[PDB]
Amino acid sequence: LQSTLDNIQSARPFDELTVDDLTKIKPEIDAKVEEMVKKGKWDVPGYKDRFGNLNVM
Amino acid sequence: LTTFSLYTIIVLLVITSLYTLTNNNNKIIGSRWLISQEAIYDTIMNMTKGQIGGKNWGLYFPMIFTLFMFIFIANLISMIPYSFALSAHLVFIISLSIVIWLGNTILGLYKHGWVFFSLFVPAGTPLPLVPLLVIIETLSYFARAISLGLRLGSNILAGHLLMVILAGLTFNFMLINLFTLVFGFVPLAMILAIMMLEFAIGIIQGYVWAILTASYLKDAVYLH
Amino acid sequence: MPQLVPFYFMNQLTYGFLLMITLLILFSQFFLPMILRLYVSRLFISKL
Amino acid sequence: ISYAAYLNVAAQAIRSTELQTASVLNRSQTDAFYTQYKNASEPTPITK
Amino acid sequence: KLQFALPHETLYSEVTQVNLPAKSGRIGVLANHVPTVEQLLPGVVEVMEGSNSKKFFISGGFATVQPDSQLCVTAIEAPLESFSENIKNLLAEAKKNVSSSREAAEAAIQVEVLENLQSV
Amino acid sequence: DESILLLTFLGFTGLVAKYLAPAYKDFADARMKKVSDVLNASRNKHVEAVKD
Amino acid sequence: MLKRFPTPILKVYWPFFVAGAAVYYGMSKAADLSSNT
Amino acid sequence: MQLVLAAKYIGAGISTIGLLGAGIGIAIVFAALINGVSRNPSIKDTVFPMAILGFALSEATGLFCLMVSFLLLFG
Amino acid sequence: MQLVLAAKYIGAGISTIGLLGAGIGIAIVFAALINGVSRNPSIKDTVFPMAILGFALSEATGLFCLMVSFLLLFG
Amino acid sequence: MQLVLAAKYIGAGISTIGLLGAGIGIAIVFAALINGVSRNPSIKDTVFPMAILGFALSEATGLFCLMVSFLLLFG
Amino acid sequence: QLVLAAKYIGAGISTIGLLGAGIGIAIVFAALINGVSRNPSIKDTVFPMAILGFALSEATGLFCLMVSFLLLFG
Amino acid sequence: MQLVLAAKYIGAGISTIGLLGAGIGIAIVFAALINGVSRNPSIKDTVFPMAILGFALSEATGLFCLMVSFLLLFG
Repeated sequence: LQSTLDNIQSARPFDELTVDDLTKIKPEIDAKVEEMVKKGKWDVPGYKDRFGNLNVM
Repeated sequence: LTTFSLYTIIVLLVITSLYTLTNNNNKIIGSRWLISQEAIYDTIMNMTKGQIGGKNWGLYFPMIFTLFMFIFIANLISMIPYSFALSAHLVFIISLSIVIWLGNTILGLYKHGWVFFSLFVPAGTPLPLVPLLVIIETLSYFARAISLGLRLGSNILAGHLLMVILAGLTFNFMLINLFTLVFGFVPLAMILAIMMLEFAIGIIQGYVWAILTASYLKDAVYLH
Repeated sequence: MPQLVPFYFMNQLTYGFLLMITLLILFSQFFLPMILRLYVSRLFISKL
Repeated sequence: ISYAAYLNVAAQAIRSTELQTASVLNRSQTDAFYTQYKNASEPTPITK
Repeated sequence: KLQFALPHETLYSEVTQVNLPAKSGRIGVLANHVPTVEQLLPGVVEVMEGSNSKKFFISGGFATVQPDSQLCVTAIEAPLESFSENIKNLLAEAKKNVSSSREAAEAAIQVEVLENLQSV
Repeated sequence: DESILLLTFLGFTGLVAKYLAPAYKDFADARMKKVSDVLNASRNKHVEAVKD
Repeated sequence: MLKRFPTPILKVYWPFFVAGAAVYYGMSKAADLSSNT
Repeated sequence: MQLVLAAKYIGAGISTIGLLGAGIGIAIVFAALINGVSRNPSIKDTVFPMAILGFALSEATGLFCLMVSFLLLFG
Repeated sequence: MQLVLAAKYIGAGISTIGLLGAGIGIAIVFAALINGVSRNPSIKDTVFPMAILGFALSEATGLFCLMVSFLLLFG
Repeated sequence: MQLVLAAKYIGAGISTIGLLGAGIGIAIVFAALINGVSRNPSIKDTVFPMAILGFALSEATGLFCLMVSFLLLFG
Repeated sequence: QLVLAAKYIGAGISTIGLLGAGIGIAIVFAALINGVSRNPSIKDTVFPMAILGFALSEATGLFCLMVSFLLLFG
Repeated sequence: MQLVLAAKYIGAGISTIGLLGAGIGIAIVFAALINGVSRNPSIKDTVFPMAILGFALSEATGLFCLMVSFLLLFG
C-alpha cells in the first residue's frame, strides 16, 4: 500500500497527456474504443453523466 | 487548372487542420478549439440517436457527420469575398441528394421486400381511397430526393449572389451625387448584417441537411 | 444564369465525388475514433 | 382521480429535504378508519 | 396585495409582482392584473414585494386576483429552500410502483412531482 | 464591386474578434476546467481507497 | 496522433455506392448532352 | 428598345408587391412580444432580443424583394 | 416616348399595391397593445416605447415600397 | 428579340410576388415561440432546435422563388 | 420569339404558387411549438407527424416549382 | 399559331396559382392534428385516420387544378 501511494505520486497525468500514453500503459483503452467502433455506436455509457452532453438543447 | 478542383483541395486542407492544429497534443482535457469538435460530435450523436435511434444510429453516423462538416466548412469558403463554394456548383449538391435518396430507396426495398410498399400505405382508412393514399405517398417519397438538395443549393448560392449585388450597388452609390458619397458606410453595414446572416443560415443548413436526411432515414429503416 | 451552365459538369463532378469518399473515410477511420479515444479515456480515468 | 386528491398526494409528497418538522409529517399521515354506511347497513369500514 | 394562506401558515396578507405556474402556463401579476381565477399547478413560485424576492415551492392550489386587487393564493404548503436527493430515491421507488398498480394514478402524480422536484 | 465585399469581410472578422473571441475563450476555459476536475477527482478517489 | 480503426462502412453502405456509380455514368452522358445541346 | 425600357419601369412595380409580406411579418413578431410580456410581466428580458431577431429575419425577406426591384429599375 | 411615359405611370400604380401589407401590419401591433394592456392594466408605461418601435418598423417596410413608387413617378 | 428580353424582365417582376408568403411565414414560427415562452419558460431549451428548424424550412420556399427570378434575370 | 417570350412569362406566373406552401410550412411549425410549450411532453409523438406535414406542405409548392421549371427551361 | 402556342405556356402559368390553396390546406389539417393530440394526449387513435381523410380532401382541389395545368401545358 505504501508502494501504491508512491506509484500514484510518481505518475498522475491530471493536467493533460496524450491518449496514446494511456493506451501504452493500458491497451484496454484502445480496445474499448475499438469495441465501440465495432459495435455500431459512438455512445460511451456513463460518459454523459460526468462529462458534457455538449448539445444545443 | 480547374477552380472547382482547386476548391476541393482547399476543403480537404481545412478539415485536416481541425484534427491536427486544433487537436493539439491529443489532450485528455481537450484543446480550446477542439471543444467545438467535441460538441459537434455529441449534438449529432444525440441527434441521430434521437432521429433513427437504432443500433444503426452510430452505423450511419459517419455519413451524417461528413454531410454536416462539408456544409459547415463550405459556408466558411462562401464567406471568403473571392472564393466561391463547391456547393454553389449546384450540380454536385443536388446530385449528392438524389444519390443518398436512391441509397435509401434501395436499402428499404432490399430490407423490407415488396412490403416496402406498406411504407406508402399510411394508415387504415376506407378501402376505395386506399390506392390514392399509396400514390401520394410514393410521390412525396420521391419528393425527398430533390427537396433536400434544392434547399441547400438555393440558400448558399442566393446568399453569395445577394452579397455581390449589394456590394456592386454600394460601389455605384459613391458614383452617384455627393449626398450619397456621404453615408457610404451605412449600406456597407447592411452588407455586414447580411454576411452575418449568410454565415448563420449556412450553419443552420448543415444541421437542417443532416436532420432531414435523418428523417428520411427514419422512414426508410423503420417503415414509418 | 450562363455562368452556372458550363458543359464541364462531369469534370467538376469527378473532383467533387472524389472529395466525398475521401472525407468520409478520413473521418470514419481516423478522426471520429480519435474523439472516441478522448471519451473512453476520460471515462476510464473517471472509473479509477 | 379527483383534483383535490391529486393536490393531496402532491402535498404529502412535497413534505420530502427530509429535515422538515413533525407537524407537517403528522399532516402527511392519517390513521382514520373510513366507516361506510347506507340506508344504516354498513359496508366494511375500509381504512381512510 | 397578495393573500397567501395555507391551513397552517399564511406568509402574505404591497406585493408587487408574483409569478405563478398555473393550468394555463405561467401567469405574472404586476399591480392591477386582470381579476381572474386560475388553478395553480404544483409550482416553483416567486413572490416579489418591492424588488425583494421570495422563492416559494407550492403544492398547487388556486390563484385568484379579486376585483379589489387582492391576489388570493391558497395552497396546501409552502419556501423554495425546503425542497432540498432523498425525494429522488423515493421517486425511483414510485416509478417501480406503477408497474404493479388509485396507486396507478398516484404513481403518475409521483412522476408529475418528479418534474416539479426537477424544477427545483 | 468585389472590393466592397472585401470591406464587408474585414468588418465581419473584426466583429468576431470583438464579441465572440472573449466569450468563446470563457466558454472553452469553462469546459476545459470541468474535464480536468473530474479526471483529477477520480485520481484522488482511488487514493482515498488505498488509505482505507 | 493518428490511429486508424477500420469501420465497416465499406460493406454496409453498398446501396449508397451503387447509386453513385449509376449517376457517374448518367452524368458523363449528361455532360455530353450539354456539350451538344 | 422602348419595349425593354418600358419592361424595366413596369417590372420594378411588380417586384414592389413582395415587400408587403415582410410588412405584416414585422407586426406579427411585435404583437407576439406585446402579448407575451403582458402575460408574464418579467419574461421581457429574454424575449426582447428574440423579438429583434424575428423582426430582422422577416425584414430581410422584404429586402430581397427590394433588391430584385433595383435590379430591374436601375440595372 | 409615349410608351415609356405610360410605363412609368403603370409601374407606379403596380408599386402602390405593396403598401396594403404595411397598413394591416400596423393594425396588428395596435390590436396586441389593446388586448395586452387590458390583460395586465399596468404594463402600459413599459410597453409604450416598444409599441412606437414596432409601429415604425412595420411602417418602414411600407416606406421602402412607397419610395419605389416615387422613383417611377419622378425619375 | 426585344419581346424576349422584355419577357425576361416582366417575368422576373411577376415571380418576385411569391416572396411575400415567406415573410409572413417566418414571423408566424417565431410568434409561436414567443407565446410558448411567455406561457412557460421552462420548455424553451427543448423548443429552440425546433424553432430554428422551422425558420429555415419556412425561408426556403421564398428563396426558391428568388432563384427562379435570378434564373430569368441573369439567365 | 413570341413562343420563347411566352414561356418566360408563364414561368414568372407559376412561381407565385410557392407562396402558399411557404405559409403552410409556418403553420405546421407554429402548431408544433405551441403544442409542445403547452405539454412539455407531447413532442415525441408529434415531431414525426410534424415533419410529414412539413413535407406535404412544401410538396404542393414543389409541384408549382416543377411546372415553373417545365416552363422556364423547357 | 404563335399566339395559341404562347397561350398554352402562359395559360399553364396562370393555372398553377390554384395549387397554393391546397398547400395551405394541408398545413391546416396537420396543425389541427397537432393541436388535438396536444390537448388530449389520447384522442389520436380516433383522430389520426380522420386526419388522413382531411388531408386527402384538402389536397384534392390542388390535384384537380394540377390536372388542368397539365392539360394546358402538355396538351
